[PDB]
Parts: sequence; C-alpha cells; structure tokens
Amino acid sequence: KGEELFTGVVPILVELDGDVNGHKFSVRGEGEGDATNGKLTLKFICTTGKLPVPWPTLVTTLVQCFSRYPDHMKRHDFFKSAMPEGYVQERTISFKDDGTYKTRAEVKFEGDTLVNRIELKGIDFKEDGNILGHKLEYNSTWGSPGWVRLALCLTGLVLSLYALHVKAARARDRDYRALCDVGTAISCSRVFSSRWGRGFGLVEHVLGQDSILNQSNSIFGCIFYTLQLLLGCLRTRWASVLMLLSSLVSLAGSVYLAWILFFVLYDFCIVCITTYAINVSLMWLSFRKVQENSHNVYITADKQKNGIKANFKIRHNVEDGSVQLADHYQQNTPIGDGPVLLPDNHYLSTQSVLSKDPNEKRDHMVLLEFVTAAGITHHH
Ligand SMILES: CC(=O)C[C@@H](c1ccccc1)c1c(O)c2ccccc2oc1=O
Repeated sequence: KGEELFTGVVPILVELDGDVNGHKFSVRGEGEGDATNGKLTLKFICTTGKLPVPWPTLVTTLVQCFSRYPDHMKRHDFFKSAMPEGYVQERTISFKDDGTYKTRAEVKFEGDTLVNRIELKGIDFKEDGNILGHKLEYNSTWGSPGWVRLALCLTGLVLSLYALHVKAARARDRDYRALCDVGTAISCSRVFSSRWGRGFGLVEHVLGQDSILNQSNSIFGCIFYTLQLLLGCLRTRWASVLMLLSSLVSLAGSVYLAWILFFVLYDFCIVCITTYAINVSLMWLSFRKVQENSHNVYITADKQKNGIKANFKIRHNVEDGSVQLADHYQQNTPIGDGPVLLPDNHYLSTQSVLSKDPNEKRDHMVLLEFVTAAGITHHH
C-alpha cells in the first residue's frame, strides 16, 4: 500500500547531525522526489558553517524510496512498501586507506513530507588524506588523466612518431640505420616496412591498398594515444566506453602483430614489445575505468530482520587523476510491524549530477539524481 504515497511529486527534508574526527557539523537539505521517473532534486546546506568533508562523500548518506521500479519489478520495492511508517537505514562506509563513516537514519513520512533524519560518526581519518584534506573533485568536466595515463600515452606517442621517422628515413635512404637496428641480427626498420606495418596488414585485403585507411600503423598510433590521453581527462560515460572499445581493438591488433613479429618474422623489435606493453597497460586501465564509473547498489533480502541488505562500491575522483574507493555496506529494517516486500536479488542504477547555486553563499551542494531498478533475478 505504501506505493500509493509516491505517485506524484513528494516534498523532501533531509537532516544530518555529523561528527568526523571530532569535527561536528550539521546539514539540512530540501527538495522533491518523483518516483515515477526516479528523479530527485535537492539542495543541501551546511548549517554549522563549512563542511569538514567533501560534499561527494555525503551523497550516498544524504531516500531510495524514490527509485523507479519498472512494472515487472513492482513487488521487489521494499522501500516504498515500508511507508508511511518508514524504515531505518544503517550503513558502514569504509574509505580505502582512510577512515570510516557509520550512519543511522530514519526515513519516514512526517505529515506530507518524506523526512530522512541521519546521525553520522566518522572515525580514523587522517588530517592530510583525501577526505579531511579535500582532495576530491566536485563536478569537474575537464580534469586530470593521472600521471600513469599521461606517461603511457606520451610514451606511445613518442614511439609512434619515432617509427614514422624511421620509415621516412629508410624509404628515403636505403642504407639508413635506425637506433633499434643493431648489427645484422636485430632490426626494427625491417619490421616496420613489412606488409603488416601498414593497416595492420589486413586493410589491403578488405579495403584494397588504394584506401586512405591503409596508413602506417603509427598513424593509428598517434591518433590512438592522443585520443586515450584526451578521453582520460573527461568524466562522462561515453569517454569511458569509447576508451574501452578503442583499447580493445588496439589490444587485438597488438596481439596479432606480436604473433607476426615472432614465429613469422622471427625478428627482435624492441619498440614493438614496448608498445605491446603500453597497450596491455591501457587495456587494464580502461577495463578498470569502466568498472569505476558504474554506481550500482546491489540489493538482497534479509529474512531474519525482515528487511534488506545492500553492498556496493563508490569511487570518487581525486584531483591528481587517481580514484578513492568507498566501500558501502547497508542494511534496512522496517519501523512498523506491517508487512513489507522482501525482494529478490536486484540492483539500483544511479546517475548523480552535482552543481552549485550561484545565489547561495553558504557551503552547499545542489543534487540532481536519476535512479532506476534493474537486473531482477530469482537466483542466489
Ligand atoms: C611499435 C611500433 O611503433 C609499431 C608496431 C605496432 C605495435 C602495436 C600496434 C601497432 C603497431 C609494429 C609491430 O609490432 C609489428 C609487428 C609485426 C609486424 C609488423 C609490425 O609493424 C608495426 O607496426
């Protein structure tokens, strides 16, 4: 019956009393929620002055009853079924190599308003870590790619440019010797100028040799490493998936060319092995990156407490291009004694957009959120 209260837009009040390493603070948020579209719109203000932690670390703590459950999943919506009596949501949030938040909140209807009242205690944070030191990005669209990605892409670029220089000197001068041409046993310019050194050897078979796509592999390389470095500076999803696909094609071509270098050409190419290692590293970084941009809350039932349990990882962007992991363990227990929906295993998909209000001089955070339930299973 609790679902009836969520057709339409519902006003939202959030109140948090917090203590992090002895620094006491309070947050109040106000807004509205539209469960039909899984849309939350809220504004949060630190009422005690300045927040002692970065705002992104409080997003998960600061109303999953506003998630959109598709029709075929209606009976797996524990959060709405607990209303109006509400539920207790308790969490432990472990920041990797740093402190811990412990939160207890009551989410319930007071009059017409959905109210989330939170108590938060943070402990064991280091004063110059990413949290207390405020080293996390807020909502930057252009940011750092990290010195690992910069090193990989710049090295790959230098190697591609060098291979271009070698090809442009050998085709000009037959007797030219590159640095990676050592004696008569080791030769890189012989590898570059083979049929596989252009279009990976397979563009001439499919598009013909006349094609503009039948370029030297180092052209694909300059474009690839420049593209990887550029997309590493972005924070959206399309940059991430594009990164994954491009690094996957790059990995396939690199494995093929590695099979050609040995076993077929039987040559020693030092720049080639270097590039292979680069492309493996960028493959790993891209796979990891796709893992890191997905906020998915994994929900299972708890029949002992007649509630639910949830596990998920959140990764906050650090200003230097690295990531800060925050492990989330969650449990929800109904406040009343009426019946609730004990769901099958599923997950919630969440997209958050943080912003600033130019007419708010208090330390604050404007939050827009879209949450939809998915991945329903009868299993586990
Ligand atoms: C290292 C280079 O600059 C060119 C290298 C390469 C490696 C990965 C992806 C594209 C290009 C390269 C070789 O491995 C290679 C190996 C066997 C036969 C031809 C080759 O030519 C290359 O372009």
